[PDB]
Amino acid sequence: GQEIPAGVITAFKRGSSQELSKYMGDKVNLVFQGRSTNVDKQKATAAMQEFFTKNKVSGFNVNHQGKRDESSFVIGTLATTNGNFRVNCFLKKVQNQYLIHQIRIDKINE
Repeated sequence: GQEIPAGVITAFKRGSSQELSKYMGDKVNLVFQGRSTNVDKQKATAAMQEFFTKNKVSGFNVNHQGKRDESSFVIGTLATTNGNFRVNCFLKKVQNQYLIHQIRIDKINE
């Protein structure tokens, strides 16, 4: 739906940085193992492309989705060749669409 576009979920299922880029805000706070780097859309897309190449994705399960006013989130588990990662995406309404402004990715147990 509007708050969590199906395409965001499909992008993660496919390990597609190019699909994901469609839903990114002008700046995205990427958090890998707790280190935050707030970068522009192009650099965020490149960082996700590297992440998806290093850790080849076989699937993505959505665990939770939600909304609070003009903010939304989706939390899921990404299965990869190097194990599972929890993905936490935070979106906010910009004009008439919800765009990703933070992606936190943490390596988790199987």
